[PDB]
Amino acid sequence: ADYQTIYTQIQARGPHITVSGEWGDNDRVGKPFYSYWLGKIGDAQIGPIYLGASGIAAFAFGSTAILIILFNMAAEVHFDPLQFFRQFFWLGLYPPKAQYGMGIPPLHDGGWWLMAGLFMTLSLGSWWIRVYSRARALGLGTHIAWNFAAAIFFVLCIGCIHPTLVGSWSEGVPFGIWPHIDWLTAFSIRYGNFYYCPWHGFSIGFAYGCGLLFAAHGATILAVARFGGDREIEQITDRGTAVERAALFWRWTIGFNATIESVHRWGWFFSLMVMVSASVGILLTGTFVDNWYLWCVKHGAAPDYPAYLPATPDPASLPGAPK
Amino acid sequence: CFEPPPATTTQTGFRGLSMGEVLHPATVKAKKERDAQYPPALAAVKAEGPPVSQVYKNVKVLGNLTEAEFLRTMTAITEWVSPQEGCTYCHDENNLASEAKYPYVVARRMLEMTRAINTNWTQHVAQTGVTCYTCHRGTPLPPYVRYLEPTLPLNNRETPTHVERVETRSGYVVRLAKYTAYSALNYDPFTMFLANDKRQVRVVPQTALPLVGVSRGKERRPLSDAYATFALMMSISDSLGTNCTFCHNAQTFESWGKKSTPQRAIAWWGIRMVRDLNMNYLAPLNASLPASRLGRQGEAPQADCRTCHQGVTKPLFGASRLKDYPELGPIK
Amino acid sequence: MYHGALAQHLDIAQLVWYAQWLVIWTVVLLYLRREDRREGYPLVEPLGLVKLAPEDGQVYELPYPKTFVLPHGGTVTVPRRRPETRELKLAQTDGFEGAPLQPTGNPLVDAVGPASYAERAEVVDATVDGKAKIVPLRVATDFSIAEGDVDPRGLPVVAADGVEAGTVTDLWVDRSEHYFRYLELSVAGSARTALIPLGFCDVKKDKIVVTSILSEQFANVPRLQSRDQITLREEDKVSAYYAGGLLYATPERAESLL
Amino acid sequence: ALLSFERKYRVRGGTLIGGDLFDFWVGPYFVGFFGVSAIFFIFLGVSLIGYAASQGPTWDPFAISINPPDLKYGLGAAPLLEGGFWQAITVCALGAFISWMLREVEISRKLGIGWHVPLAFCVPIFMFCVLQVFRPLLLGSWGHAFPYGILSHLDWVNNFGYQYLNWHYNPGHMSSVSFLFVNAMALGLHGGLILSVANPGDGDKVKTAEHENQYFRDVVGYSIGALSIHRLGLFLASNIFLTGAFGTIASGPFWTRGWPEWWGWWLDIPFWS
Ligand code: BCB
Ligand code: BCB
Ligand code: BCB
Ligand SMILES: C/C=C1/c2cc3[nH]c4c(c3C)C(=O)[C@H](C(=O)OC)c4c3nc(cc4[nH]c(cc(n2)[C@@H]1C)c(C(C)=O)c4C)[C@@H](C)[C@@H]3CCC(=O)OC/C=C(/C)CCC[C@H](C)CCC[C@H](C)CCCC(C)C
Ligand SMILES: C/C=C1/c2cc3[nH]c4c(c3C)C(=O)[C@H](C(=O)OC)c4c3nc(cc4[nH]c(cc(n2)[C@@H]1C)c(C(C)=O)c4C)[C@@H](C)[C@@H]3CCC(=O)OC/C=C(\C)CCC[C@H](C)CCC[C@H](C)CCCC(C)C
Ligand SMILES: CC(C)=CCC/C(C)=C/CC/C(C)=C/CC/C(C)=C/CC/C(C)=C/CC/C(C)=C/CC/C(C)=C/CC1=C(C)C(=O)c2ccccc2C1=O
Ligand code: HEC
Ligand code: HEC
Ligand code: HEC
Ligand code: HEC
Ligand SMILES: CC(C)=CCC/C(C)=C/C=C/C(C)=C/C=C/C(C)=C/C=C\C=C(C)\C=C\C=C(/C)CC/C=C(/C)CCCC(C)C
Ligand SMILES: CCCCCCCCCCCC[N+](C)(C)[O-]
Ligand SMILES: CCCCCCCCCCCC[N+](C)(C)[O-]
Ligand SMILES: CCCCCCCCCCCC[N+](C)(C)[O-]
Ligand SMILES: [Fe+3]
Repeated sequence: ADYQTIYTQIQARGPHITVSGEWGDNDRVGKPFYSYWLGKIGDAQIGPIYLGASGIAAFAFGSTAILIILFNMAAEVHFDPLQFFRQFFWLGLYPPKAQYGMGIPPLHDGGWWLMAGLFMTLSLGSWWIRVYSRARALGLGTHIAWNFAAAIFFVLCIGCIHPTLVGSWSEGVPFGIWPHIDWLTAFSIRYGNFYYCPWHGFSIGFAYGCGLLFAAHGATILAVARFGGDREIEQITDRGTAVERAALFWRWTIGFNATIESVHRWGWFFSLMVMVSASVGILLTGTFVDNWYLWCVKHGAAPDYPAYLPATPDPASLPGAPK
Repeated sequence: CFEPPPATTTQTGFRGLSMGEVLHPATVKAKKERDAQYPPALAAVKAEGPPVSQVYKNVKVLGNLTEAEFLRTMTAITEWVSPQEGCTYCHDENNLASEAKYPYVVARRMLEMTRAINTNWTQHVAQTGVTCYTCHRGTPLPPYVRYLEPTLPLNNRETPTHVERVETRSGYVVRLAKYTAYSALNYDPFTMFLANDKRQVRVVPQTALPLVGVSRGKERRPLSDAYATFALMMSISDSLGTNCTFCHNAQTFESWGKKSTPQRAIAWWGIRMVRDLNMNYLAPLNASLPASRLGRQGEAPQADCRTCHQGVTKPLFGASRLKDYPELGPIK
Repeated sequence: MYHGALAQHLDIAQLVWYAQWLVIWTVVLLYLRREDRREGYPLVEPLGLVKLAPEDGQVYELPYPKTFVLPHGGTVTVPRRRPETRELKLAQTDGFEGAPLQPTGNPLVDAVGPASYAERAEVVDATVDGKAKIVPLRVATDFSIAEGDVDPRGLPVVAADGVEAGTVTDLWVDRSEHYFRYLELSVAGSARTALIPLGFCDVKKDKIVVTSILSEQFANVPRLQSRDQITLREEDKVSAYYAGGLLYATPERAESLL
Repeated sequence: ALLSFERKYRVRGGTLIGGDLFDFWVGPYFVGFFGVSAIFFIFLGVSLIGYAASQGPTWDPFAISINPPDLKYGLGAAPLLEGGFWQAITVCALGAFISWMLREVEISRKLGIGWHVPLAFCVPIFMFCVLQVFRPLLLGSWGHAFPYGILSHLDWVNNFGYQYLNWHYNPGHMSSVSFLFVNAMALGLHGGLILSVANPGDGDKVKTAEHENQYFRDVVGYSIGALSIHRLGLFLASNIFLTGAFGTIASGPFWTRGWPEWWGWWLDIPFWS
């Protein structure tokens, strides 16, 4: 076995490299330190950190959002610090419970929720241009930023675009561990079972394929570490036996293959498609489909099954039944 | 942390749909033993003499009965409701017609109520029926009742910790969670759905596309309604010791026909019956009860699914006394 | 009336369903699968002789060429004409088109099968600022072995047949990633140095186990042009040598494990 | 037929069984003995699919469903129409998957590369066994396994989940979902990074490993490095099932209540009850 794929046997230390960016080279802060155990499964060097305007903008807005959430959570346990730790996962900040439509809700019923939402959104925008601008300062493509943009767009969809399109803030995702989880069933129940939403299926298909691809890709590169396949940039510009063998492994297995560069396009596209497909689904939900199961029945897609115990007429539609 | 195998499983849907009951034998055995304490029926007595309407002085509900029949009823009522307290819980030792003690008048309406259950709600209690024991389980205060706010513990025979006490506000989220099978759902399904008939529990549309006129802005029910009925269903599932699959094929929660089981229909009638009982029998009893029985808003204790079922899909595993006590219903 | 309804049993979501599938297959078929063809294409046959004009499918499956402008001068354009010049000493086991080839000589030296190397550039991979990236510690003197790990310099190398085959004289490090990639070792009894990729190295505290090749086979490990740097092709030549051993070092390794 | 660089690798040997007898290609496909068993099991499998489907109501691909037996048949053979087909097809699937994996080790040996990929492919084969074999063994009927239908298998995932009131609270599930999400993220980040270095665009020049690590250090203060991101990727992906398996196996055999209630171990500690 090649033990180098499991962990680094002999770590190396050496002077810290700094690649100069078109700007902000002075805004890198902290002194690098090295971790020996980290260095067995990774790169040992932790830090420094770039610290631009946007990074701080993000921390500013995010902490505002986190504080708005935490104080509302604490208010839910009338500020008892011990019950706060005990009940933390059950505590949340909820959108309006009553129907105000698009009206700005009272603070005690989703106003605070709305404001945490604004400040998180601003934090995501700030972090986004950090992710983008860092790439141009170092003279790199904006690939990551576009993938990240899709992720942010999906959050906006479940957070406020979908509430806007149906016209009720009551449909936002709550903040909280279990509470954000509870929303998923409430939403799915309201809209007729998300298993019958094709864009759910697409999202899952790509999400699972990200599992398939990264397991497959990660395993492939490790299988060709002896020939240097981890040095992927120079294997793009000067094909070595590593990617030759990697390509022939797959070609002989599934009948076709990629290049060392294009597999990364595959992976980038699949991860992007998780969020693009999820977004289309939410945009269509509520606005143009009310019950995803009935929509599948309408179009002849739903499976059907014989009764096991006897079919049961809705009692509410028998004559003279109470309401 | 965990429960040791094996698990008893049942089937409630077509093969392949993973619908049925998943029960822990230990737990079922414990609940079976607890429910087996149901006292056996008293021996039958033969009807002799006049109706008790002409012998005793203050009998308005049970006047049809003869003396031996009637007294059999009274010792059964004592066995089911106040075994440890005895006849004197409802009566003055030296005036059995005195209504001076509040349990007397409540017991009178409880008689009318449980007779009503066994006559008007056969769509839910069927041939099994209910007796006083079904709810009371041998104490004057039934172990499982509800106020207009959630209380802990669910069994009022256990003593509350400081946080569990309703006046401790830091423990609200936990009081509420334990009513909804430990979920963080932020709704009290009892006051929303079981205390009265003001709210509809159905939330999911019966058309594929959104109907113009009910689908935008303030025309829309808020999403909270969906959370709320999820909560009610969690709470129902817990109260019967079962899961959604007992009643639903999750493929379409909103559909009946092949997508529902007969138990879902019975559960539907149970909602209606619990609403009748609360609105028309149990809630008005705040006039007749002492303040120590009322909740923090002057409400009497009311019933939910648990009051009868106590974690079993049939109360007391289907035990019945119906034919043994005709006086309790159904009445022609 | 219904939000999303269109004329005669159409609705918006039904159209988007069709649109989405179209978008997917467009990206997969017209874009990704062509990107997959930037290497190894056009394919080769039992001599495709049509030298006057190209066959239509070979033009359609290719993307428009792209050019990488390399960081230390140069450009590379893919796809391109890149045929294998070297004489491969292999022979056809049969006439069938996809029958395997047998090695005619000694497959480790002749560099066939798992011992094949790509025809990469005969240039030394460089750091971001121009220096030779993969250098041994005698040159990279500001690089150390980390506190806690075996220092292999001095330890013996034991080959697959339990025979001491040489002594580790040095470690070659990746100055761009801070990562040791080869050990240098003296080959006992032949007064030469040889590089081993660490991936073929079982690093113990008293020895370095190497199961890929036999002790005698350390003689013919490819030699470098220079003492203190290595080219990308040489790295391929060296790495491939040991990989060849996994299948060829003994007769029994090629035949069925059971 | 052959990639420009392919012919030098296309040598004999590296098989596990059969030596020369099955050591050859057909088009691009390596065969081997496990190629032959794969095709056998595939043929048998999709034959049994097609027979079973014709005895059913419809031919609409979305609505076909080959289902396991009723629970009453426990772990025995069931009539072919009422679960037998499902039993036969499951065996053919396992034959095909294991063949496919072993085919991959043979291809790996011939190229003289690591067996990491067939290794990685074991974990989805394992997870399939958790759902169709081990968990039905522990519960005692094949009828607890999932049906073979595009949409019908979702109805099984659905009801299975709701048998425990809110499956989201399953701690094995929480772990599994978290790996699914972060794995998808990391692949975006990894693929994004690689292309951003090789494709800055505008005629600007290709960058370098140093640029790779510099980018992540700058934005999040740490960069795990080239080789390690691949090791982490395989680790993250694999733990989707490796941890989720526990949450699946627990549900039923080791837990019959709802999954939210399981968190009583925390909520109901007396010290803060
Ligand atoms: C415990 C939970 C499970 C689950 C939960 C689940 C959900 C919630 C959803 C799916 C979905 C999907 N699942 Mg399912 N599933 C599937 C296959 C499928 C596909 C129909 C679809 C998308 C798959 C995908 O893109 O993956 C990534 C793999 C890729 C991208 C490579 C291409 C795969 C190719 C599309 C597979 C197609 C398979 C064929 C239709 C079946 C084989 C046909 C035969 C005759 C050769 C197989 C083959 C298995 C096996 C053998 O175990 C399986 C088990 C499970 N699924 C478990 C039961 N799955 C989605 C769907 O849309 O279904 C309607 C969906 O929403
Ligand atoms: C009972 C209810 C269910 C449900 C309800 C549900 C809903 C309501 C929605 C989904 C959605 C999705 N579901 Mg589904 N689901 C899925 C899988 C998925 C996902 C692939 C997909 C997209 C969500 C995502 O990846 O977000 C992970 C990524 C996120 C959330 C982006 C985060 C990026 C962000 C920039 C991160 C930044 C955070 C900050 C750093 C922190 C700051 C916060 C502080 C300040 C407070 C599987 C595999 C299954 C199975 C096996 O059963 C399943 C079943 C269910 N889902 C049941 C049917 N699901 C979504 C979808 O696709 O709908 C069409 C969706 O909207
Ligand atoms: C209402 C019910 C729900 C539910 C019920 C549920 C159950 C019951 C189980 C899961 C499981 C899982 N759920 Mg979950 N779920 C998930 C995500 C997930 C997955 C991460 C995880 C594993 C799925 C699996 O086992 O694949 C299985 C995939 C397999 C077996 C792949 C087989 C591949 C095979 C080897 C090869 C197949 C090849 C093809 C046939 C060949 C054909 C190809 C062509 C090209 C030739 C998300 C992200 C969400 C969201 C967003 O809400 C969600 C909500 C729900 N889940 C709802 C709450 N979920 C599983 C789990 O791990 O639980 C802890 C699980 O058992
Ligand atoms: C399919 C597509 C996937 C995807 C894709 C992508 N996702 C990306 C990118 C792409 C392309 C980025 O480039 C960006 C990034 O930067 O990566 C390094 C990023 C992000 N995705 C995060 C979280 C996330 N992605 C999720 C999901 C999906 N994403 C889906 C699955 C989920 C789920 C599943 O819920 C979560 C929770 C954050 C780490 C980050 C934003 C931080 C922020 O918006 O500021 C918010 C401001 C704060 C103050 C919060 C501080 C705490 C957080 C943890 C941040 C701490 C970092 C800090 C620098 C630590 C320093 C310590 C140091 C000294 C040692
Ligand atoms: C965390 C681990 C991840 C992971 C990892 C890896 N995944 C790998 C590898 C690794 C490493 C490979 O090396 C291998 C491969 O070669 O890559 C191209 C592979 C593969 N992953 C496939 C499918 C896949 N991966 C999934 C998931 C994950 N993978 C998770 C995420 C999922 C889902 C559902 O998520 C699917 C559907 C095939 C494409 C391929 C097998 C081909 C095969 O096996 O050929 C042999 C079999 C056939 C060609 C068909 C056989 C038909 C049978 C006999 C009859 C049908 C019965 C069937 C049960 C009916 C079901 C009906 C259905 C509607 C319910
Ligand atoms: C007819 C007959 C008797 C034949 C005999 C021979 C025989 C056994 C034939 C088998 C026939 C069969 C069953 C064929 C089916 C083939 C199969 C299973 C195809 C499935 C293909 C699918 C859907 C894959 C999903 C994954 C996916 C999206 C891949 C796209 C990108 C690719 C090709 C990734 C593979 C790949 C990865 C993962 C790298 O990391 C890598 C690194 C460097 C260079 C190349 C690569 C590379 O190609
Ligand atoms: C409350 C739960 C009661 C217990 C315990 C006992 N009795 Fe009772 N009794 C109760 C009510 C509400 C009534 C009125 C019945 C009606 O139909 O309106 C009665 C009535 C009697 C009578 C009739 C006397 C009269 O009103 O003239 C008798 C003789 C009587 N009860 C006796 C009795 C005995 C012996 C009991 C212990 C075995 C006993 N009762 C318990 C309410 C309750
Ligand atoms: C559930 C559907 C019940 C059935 C059947 C019967 N009772 Fe009941 N009872 C029930 C509740 C929820 C309450 C309120 C809690 C309380 O303690 O008041 C009661 C109350 C009584 C009382 C008053 C006891 C007291 O407050 O100390 C009595 C005397 C009583 N109930 C008697 C009684 C009898 C005799 C019944 C059968 C004829 C009977 N109850 C049925 C719930 C339910
Ligand atoms: C039987 C004892 C049930 C169990 C267990 C669960 N549900 Fe239920 N549900 C039941 C009934 C009788 C009804 C109709 C109530 C009425 O008054 O009309 C419902 C309703 C729902 C709905 C709403 C469907 C609609 O038409 O809007 C949902 C979404 C629902 N139920 C979900 C659900 C879940 C998730 C359960 C397990 C937690 C569950 N139910 C259990 C009866 C019974
Ligand atoms: C006492 C007045 C009850 C209350 C309150 C509720 N239920 Fe009930 N239920 C009761 C009886 C006596 C029976 C008869 C058992 C029999 O053999 O039929 C039932 C039955 C059910 C069932 C049928 C279960 C089965 O296995 O067939 C269900 C599903 C049920 N009950 C549900 C239910 C719900 C949801 C309730 C609160 C709304 C509820 N019941 C209250 C007595 C009483
Ligand atoms: C016109 C104006 C007024 C209205 C528009 C405002 C606007 C754009 C609102 C947008 C709102 C949006 C996008 C809301 C989306 C909310 C979502 C998706 C919430 C989802 C999950 C929230 C979770 C998990 C939060 C949990 C909170 C906590 C754990 C406490 C906070 C503390 C932390 C340390 C956070 C850690 C989170 C995690 C990494 C562990
Ligand atoms: C995961 C859910 C996938 C459901 C697939 C249903 C697609 C319905 C669209 C079918 C095409 C329209 N038409 C005309 C054929 O009915
Ligand atoms: C449900 C998600 C859909 C994902 C689509 C990914 C399918 C990849 C198809 C590979 C096609 C191979 N080939 C050679 C035929 O082009
Ligand atoms: C229409 C749905 C199709 C789902 C995606 C199927 C993936 C196709 C892979 C089969 C191609 C095999 N081949 C020819 C490339 O060897
Ligand atoms: Fe990579």
